[PDB]
Amino acid sequence: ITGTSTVGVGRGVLGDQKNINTTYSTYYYLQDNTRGNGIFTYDAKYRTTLPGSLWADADNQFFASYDAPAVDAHYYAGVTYDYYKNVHNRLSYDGNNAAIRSSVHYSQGYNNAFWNGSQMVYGDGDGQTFIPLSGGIDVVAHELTHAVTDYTAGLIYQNESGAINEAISDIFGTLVEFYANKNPDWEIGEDVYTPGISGDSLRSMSDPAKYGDPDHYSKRYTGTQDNGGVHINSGIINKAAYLISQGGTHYGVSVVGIGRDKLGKIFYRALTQYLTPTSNFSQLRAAAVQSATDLYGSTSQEVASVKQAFDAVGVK
Ligand SMILES: CCCNC(=O)[C@H](CC(C)C)NP(=O)(O)CNC(=O)OCc1ccccc1
Ligand SMILES: [Ca+2]
Ligand SMILES: [Ca+2]
Ligand SMILES: [Ca+2]
Ligand SMILES: [Ca+2]
Ligand SMILES: [Zn+2]
Repeated sequence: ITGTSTVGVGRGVLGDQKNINTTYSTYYYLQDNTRGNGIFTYDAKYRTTLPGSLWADADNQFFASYDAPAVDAHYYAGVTYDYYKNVHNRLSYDGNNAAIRSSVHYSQGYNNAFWNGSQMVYGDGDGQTFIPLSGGIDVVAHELTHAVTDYTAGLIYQNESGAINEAISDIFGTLVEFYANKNPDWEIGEDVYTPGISGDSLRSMSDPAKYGDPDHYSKRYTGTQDNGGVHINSGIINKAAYLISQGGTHYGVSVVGIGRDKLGKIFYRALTQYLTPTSNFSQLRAAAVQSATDLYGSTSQEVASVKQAFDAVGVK
């Protein structure tokens, strides 16, 4: 909507205070004009009609329990925008500053979040498996990254291409979490998953097997559940990415770590210049090797490490 840019204050899902960019016109709306063509956050009001209504607030203070998922969806979308712009010179998910839209309070007891082809959508969780999912910066960045993938490589959401799609979202979700630098880790969704259980997470990139996800191609799932295991087989690629960044010896294969920034550069280039909708794991390896070659040279440690990592997870 048309109005003047304002700065509200509120509390997120985890109880932390933050400032948020709003727009004033009679009400204060969750509309951040400071980034691209705007970040807009909507109330789905426990229903499934999308987007719902642009979030309106009378006083620009967002401290009510009902406000918390909106505060975080809005704020973490901003952080994710900043990551892509500042680190990769990418303007929003389409590269042309597309408006970024999110809806919170989607459905009832909804233990998931998704990109619906046009916007991000966050459940509140049932209070047992999840609390409101926008409370996780890695989750928000995971969702926005699906939009980036859809506008670039276009990885089909099933089987190997779908597992790559998932891993790309986990990788950049994690890199955004490190970018913000608040309790960063290589786990996925730990801030909003299972409030009654400390120390766990939805997935682990450092050790996918801790939750039964494969960490080697020989352990890949080939059934039909979960679109051919897109949230399962992502572990194989997540592990490779973790090794590229952090190093380690995995099934006897040693990988020299090159750090998060170079991991991000290599995978961003692969995603935007080499991957296609039908890319499989072997083709991702080739794309990553070529990307590292472009960036660092054929004889570089970076190229050698990419090869080591894919060797370690059994992807040739
Ligand atoms: C919890 C179940 C698995 N979900 C996830 O791993 C993450 C959320 C995590 C990061 C907390 N959600 P996601 O992967 O975006 C869910 N994906 C999903 O719903 O895709 C299916 C789909 C939805 C709309 C349009 C096309 C296709
Ligand atoms: Ca208020
Ligand atoms: Ca964390
Ligand atoms: Ca995390
Ligand atoms: Ca937990
Ligand atoms: Zn996903």
